[PDB]
Amino acid sequence: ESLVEINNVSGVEGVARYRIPLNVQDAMDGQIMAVRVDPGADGPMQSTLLGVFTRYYTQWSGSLDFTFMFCGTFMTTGKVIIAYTPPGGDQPGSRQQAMLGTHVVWDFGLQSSITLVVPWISSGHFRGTSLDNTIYKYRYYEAGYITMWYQTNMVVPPNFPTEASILMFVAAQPNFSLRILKDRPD
Amino acid sequence: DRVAQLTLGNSTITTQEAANIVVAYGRWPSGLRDTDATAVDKPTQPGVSAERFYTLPSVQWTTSFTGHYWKLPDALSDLGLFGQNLQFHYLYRGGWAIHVQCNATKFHQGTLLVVAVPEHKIQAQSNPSFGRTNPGEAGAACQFPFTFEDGTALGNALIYPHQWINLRTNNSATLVLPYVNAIPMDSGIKHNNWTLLVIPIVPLEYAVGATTFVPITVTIAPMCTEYNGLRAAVTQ
Amino acid sequence: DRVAQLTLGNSTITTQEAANIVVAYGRWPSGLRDTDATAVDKPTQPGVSAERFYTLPSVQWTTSFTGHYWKLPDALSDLGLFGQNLQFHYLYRGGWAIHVQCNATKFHQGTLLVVAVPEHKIQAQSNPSFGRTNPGEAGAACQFPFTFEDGTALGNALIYPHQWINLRTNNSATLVLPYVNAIPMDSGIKHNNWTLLVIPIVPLEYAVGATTFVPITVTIAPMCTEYNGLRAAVTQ
Amino acid sequence: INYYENAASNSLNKQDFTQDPDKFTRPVADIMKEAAVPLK
Amino acid sequence: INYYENAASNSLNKQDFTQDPDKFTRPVADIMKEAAVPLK
Amino acid sequence: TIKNTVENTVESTHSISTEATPALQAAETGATSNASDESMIETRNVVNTHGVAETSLEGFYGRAGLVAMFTTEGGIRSWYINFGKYVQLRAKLELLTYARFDVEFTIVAQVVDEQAKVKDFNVDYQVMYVPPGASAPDGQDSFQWQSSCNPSVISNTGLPPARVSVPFMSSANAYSFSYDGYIQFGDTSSSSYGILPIHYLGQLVVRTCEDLDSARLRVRIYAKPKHMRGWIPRSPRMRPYVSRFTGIYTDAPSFCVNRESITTA
Amino acid sequence: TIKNTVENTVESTHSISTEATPALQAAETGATSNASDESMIETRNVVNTHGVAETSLEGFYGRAGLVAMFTTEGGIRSWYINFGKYVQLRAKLELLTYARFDVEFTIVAQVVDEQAKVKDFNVDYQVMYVPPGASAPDGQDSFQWQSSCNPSVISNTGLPPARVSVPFMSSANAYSFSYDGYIQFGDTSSSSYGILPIHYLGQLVVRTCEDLDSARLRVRIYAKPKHMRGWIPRSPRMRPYVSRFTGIYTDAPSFCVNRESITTA
Ligand SMILES: CCCCCCCCCCCCC/C=C\[C@H](O)[C@H](N)CO
Ligand SMILES: CCCCCCCCCCCCC/C=C\[C@H](O)[C@H](N)CO
Ligand SMILES: [K+]
Ligand SMILES: [K+]
Repeated sequence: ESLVEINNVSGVEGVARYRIPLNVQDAMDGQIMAVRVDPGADGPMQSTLLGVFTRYYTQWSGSLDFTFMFCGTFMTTGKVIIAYTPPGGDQPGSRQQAMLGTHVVWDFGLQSSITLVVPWISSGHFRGTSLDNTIYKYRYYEAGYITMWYQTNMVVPPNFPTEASILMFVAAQPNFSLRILKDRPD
Repeated sequence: DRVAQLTLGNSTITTQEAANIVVAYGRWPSGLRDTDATAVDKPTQPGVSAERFYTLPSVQWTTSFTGHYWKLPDALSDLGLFGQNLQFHYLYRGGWAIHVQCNATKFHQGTLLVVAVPEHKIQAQSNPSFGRTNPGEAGAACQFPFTFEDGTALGNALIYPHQWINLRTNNSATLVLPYVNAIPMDSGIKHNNWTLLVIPIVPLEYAVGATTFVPITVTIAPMCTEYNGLRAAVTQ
Repeated sequence: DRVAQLTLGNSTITTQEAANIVVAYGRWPSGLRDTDATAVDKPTQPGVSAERFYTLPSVQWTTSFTGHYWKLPDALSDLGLFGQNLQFHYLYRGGWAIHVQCNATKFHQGTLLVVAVPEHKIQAQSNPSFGRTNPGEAGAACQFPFTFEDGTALGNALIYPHQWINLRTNNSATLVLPYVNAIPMDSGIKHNNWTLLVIPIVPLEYAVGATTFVPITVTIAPMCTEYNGLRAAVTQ
Repeated sequence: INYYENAASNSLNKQDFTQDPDKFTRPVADIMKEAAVPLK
Repeated sequence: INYYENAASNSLNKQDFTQDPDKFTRPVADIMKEAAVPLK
Repeated sequence: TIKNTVENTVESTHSISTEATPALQAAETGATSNASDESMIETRNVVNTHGVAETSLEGFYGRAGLVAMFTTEGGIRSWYINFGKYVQLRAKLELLTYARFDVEFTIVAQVVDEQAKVKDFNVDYQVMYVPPGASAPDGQDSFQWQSSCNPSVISNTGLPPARVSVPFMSSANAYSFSYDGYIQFGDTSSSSYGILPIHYLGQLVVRTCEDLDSARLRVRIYAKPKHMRGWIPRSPRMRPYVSRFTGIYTDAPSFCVNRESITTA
Repeated sequence: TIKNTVENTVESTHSISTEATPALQAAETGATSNASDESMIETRNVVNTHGVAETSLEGFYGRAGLVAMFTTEGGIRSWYINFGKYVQLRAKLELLTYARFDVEFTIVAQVVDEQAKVKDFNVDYQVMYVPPGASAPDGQDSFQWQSSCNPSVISNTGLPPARVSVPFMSSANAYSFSYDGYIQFGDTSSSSYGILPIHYLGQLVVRTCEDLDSARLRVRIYAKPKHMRGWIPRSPRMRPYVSRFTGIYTDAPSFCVNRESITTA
């Protein structure tokens, strides 16, 4: 496992780019984050161990392991839902649309962490690592999205910190493999 | 034990403050037998496309909260391939897995009864509306919780399958229901076999300044399903 | 023999002027093997709800008739529970049974070629429109039958699976097709595996005063189907 | 004898036979013998 | 067959297997089974 | 069942009967005729030893043909790997729907003046293979030419031609010479139709290792398939090609030459 | 235990229980997750035959890459043997802490004018290897070029490229791509830090055997590791190199590209 650079937005710099925010809500069913699952693609995954070795090769196959850890106080509670959406359109726009695909419900307690497995659902035996559309039309190989929503709410005692952080880990599963070595563009 | 994991089709649920699992009338869901069957055409059994968890929109436990309910299979009649199979066929049969979630700190107190009732009619009024009798996936409010909406004492609801969520002890409730009727199969659009009711019996209170906004969330799976009599799609 | 009866799910077809049945490349439709499979989730196999005859709207054999075509599975993408299963899933695989009907008296003469072609592209024009490439359940007219819409001679189409309807001999044609592709499964909404083409090679003529209005009718069944990768419903 | 590691290195195949063409020439469900009439 | 005297002369190795990764992935003193909870 | 020669012929006598009718047929059924020679005339014995090997897939496909021909501009050029520019090998591969094969590539190079007149001058050249998502060199002296991960071949215009084998490299279980579909979801544009991105495997890039004065390289590439397998024979192409990446064509009213009348041979 | 293919997949049914909880984990312990696919969803049987050979050390490391490129000045030049000048092979070797390997070196040479324009002219060249403590030649005609103890290779710009193997030559039991220490006792100077003198094995020196008129040699060297062994994988390099002999770098506030918001893919 290695950490994902998930909070990659303009005003966010250094170690702060590894944290996902949570906070106490005043309305229902809201969205926490989204990302494309494609491991060789430019974006949050590209700096990870799994990302750097995938950028040494042209083709990939196998299941992925995504794992999340909660870093609030002992007294903080909540539940969240994490979903994988296979290819065919845009990212799902609501919690009803997301929960029709592969998903988990996570309850924060003693065991700090949870795994979602993104299983290999593909037409062919392998996919391309780039998704670059200007020459080879390789957007053909796009692999789907992962998204996170509130199931209930984050709840705290009086005078506590009303904002908390999650950390996100990615790794390959034992059916994973790579073909055709090429020069790392970084 | 207090930990649990439920897995159906492409879906999984976890909890860390459970209180066992109830299996209604000591029976799990099961198939229709050759001695008990009547319709002669070959049934459809969709498998993992129908038999998986769906999550309904959430409800807030307000100051004024009297309670809320859902009808099965009405609530899931327009969701996914459970919905489409139910519209295209004349007859349906099947059981349910149900999981209710509500979390709050060690600085909160309150208690909910979570109860599944067979053949529950709404009858505080001369003529129930279609809105009150089939409220869809949003559900509807209890206006008469003490008489259980039906002219019986609330206190005697524990003859039906139930659990409690007591905020000092647990944060979730789990029920498994088999198919119940006086016939082997029935219309999905004209008759509701079960109702799921959630009623506060001790009101929500907390240490001054604690988080006030507390949702309740319902997640449901069809289980052991079969359909007969295919035609065009039809709805009420 | 010249009589036949085809039965699938809740549907049956009969004919009294057949000419045997073709089974393409000597293969019947079949399931995906464990050695050849790649997607790891458990597939959906709907059975009798998808695998049954559907009838498309009819076409008139006019004086000016050059020919007509259909794309599979495009033509059935919005019909019944075949349609709904194909929209809800990322991947699809399966074969087909096809039956073409056209009847006329002993006072009429004419001949149609009925041919199923794998991976057929439309290319008489620099940039085919979406209407011409995916014409739905109504199908679309042949504008270039002599070059078979693709830059080959019409005369050499008999390398693909085919029959003739010759009005002095028969009134129906029947083809059975297995799944063909370079991969084990594929998207139903982005790629069409087969095209069904109907082309007049001897024009329709008759004794003076005979019935002039003569329809052609196409009836199609999915066969041995499976789906993977469930999500929300998606269309082109 | 093969001098290199991967099979793409090897020389052309020498198994130059033909086979029965009935999968393309007579792909019909019921048999029609030479001496008989086809439609009966 | 090797034509030269010293092993630095020889061609590339052909033993291209993998092995169990637990020395890097799970290097812990007490075992934690898949079906159990980790901390107890 | 498998055969190494064509069919023999047996003796046949006269027949007068109602019971056996091999000449009558029904083309409507979709089957090709089964009348044998011996059924239709009186025949003699012939032991026929003609072989069948020149018409095997290895027989028909197993020989080299031209795929690319270009010159350098400012000491560099690149080529998208695709067999569409030269029609003879293109027209042969489109006789099958799906095929698997290995390829043997041969490279022939020489020096020319600015008037395209050949020059007796020996120079070092480099060819680099750049898969999709790798950075291609910008010019003759860019630092992508280190070639530490990407494969290269280096050679000289005065040695014999360069040659390498390549295995079956698709993500699919076969290449495809027809594809009735679109490149990606939510893009039904007419330029997105009938291309499979899965056959696209990248570029070749060529340079001279050092700067020539006034002269340029001219380069030709030949490809030969090996170990062919093939499925689902197609109708052969019968109109001119127009474009490298599409099957587009123009119509015309005949295929063979005309004659004065149907009764005059 | 050793494997030649990736893991298969088995069938899996639904589960409703308190007794088995594979989705719950504790990242605090330092272990990576052990949830299998079959535990998390209902699966089908798949016999998976994909191999693992392209990602072996021999697979990843076993191909040639550029290490040196220079021209002669007054008929001579020398090179300190060290893989730091060209970053592509440098960035691959720093994925391991310690390695043992043999090396196959390839030398490519040609004649240029004073304007760095190539010349069609064949000449004899000599390469000499000079270990530490041996005297290097001063110029094109010095008497150290007798080469009676030091190894040499002699060749011509019109033959194919020169090539030699070399064995594992360190005084240590492995080479080191990281070294947290100083060169010698009583010298904590900042220029004495993070160099191991044990990887330094000497120079190569190059000449033309005879004096060219106006022209110069240009020379390139490629290196290929063979028989790799490796210990203790490192985090990969993520900032530009600055210097040949040190790991010095400049900081920056991100590694990947930015986006408009965390909720937009
Ligand atoms: C240094 C030597 C260069 C070798 C580069 C090898 C790249 C792999 C080429 C494989 C051949 C692909 C053929 C596949 C399909 C055809 O291009 C079709 N005409 C596509 O429409
Ligand atoms: C005549 C042929 C010349 C051959 C000369 C051979 C000298 C031995 C070279 C062995 C290779 C040494 C590699 C060791 C470490 C690397 O240089 C590292 N980058 C040092 O930081
Ligand atoms: K013979
Ligand atoms: K295996």
